[PDB]
Amino acid sequence: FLNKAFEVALKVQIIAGFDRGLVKWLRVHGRTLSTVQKKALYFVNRRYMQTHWANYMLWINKKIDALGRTPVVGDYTRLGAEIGRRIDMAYFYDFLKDKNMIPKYLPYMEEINRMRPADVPVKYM
Amino acid sequence: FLNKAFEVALKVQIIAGFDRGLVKWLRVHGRTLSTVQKKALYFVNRRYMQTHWANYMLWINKKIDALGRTPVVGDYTRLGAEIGRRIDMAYFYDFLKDKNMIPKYLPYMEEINRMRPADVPVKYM
Repeated sequence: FLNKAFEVALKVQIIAGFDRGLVKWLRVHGRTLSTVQKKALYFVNRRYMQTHWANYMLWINKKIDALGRTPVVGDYTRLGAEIGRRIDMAYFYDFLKDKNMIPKYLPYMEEINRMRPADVPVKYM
Repeated sequence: FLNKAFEVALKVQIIAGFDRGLVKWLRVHGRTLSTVQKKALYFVNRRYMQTHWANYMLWINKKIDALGRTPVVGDYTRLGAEIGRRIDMAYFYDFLKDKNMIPKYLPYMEEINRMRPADVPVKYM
């Protein structure tokens, strides 16, 4: 169960960070990509944080524990931003383009894309 | 644009071969996976063929011409069988498995999974 202002800061940072990378990769790989192909690669960012939240959570915690002081939302932004910067997604984007298995844009991918990133639903462990 | 007699024979064989690679992958990467994941993955087989069918069409227009005579459907069944074995989907299944990006099971995907092989929609180019 986790406190909203922490959870949200984690989110806003991580997916924003995954999207800068896609914005950098697309400047040079996107010449041939339809809009719904470019928007399928933004869904992949959002879903990536979903399938990896619990793994990121063990690491957030042991660090938040290591602060000695109470956590303020400020250090949830910093850890969140440090995952956004530290993950290699172009690898993923390359395998999907290279095997032309960039997913087919289904209605529910746009359900996840129309949402404001602080709201993308995750689960736990 | 290909008499459906032949196109049906390529599909049944392509997808069949792709599935014998997946049941044999599942036979060592299973208990660990929910049912919907084993079925997102069957969609991946179908979809891969819909997204690489132009590359099958170039290779089959070529080795059909080389026949020296009119094809009948059995020439199809053999080249469809073949396109179905000289792939190793295992690496594709494993990057979705390690990078925990097996696709989320969505509506459209079980409509394609419901369809007899012989009817999986491929558009001609």
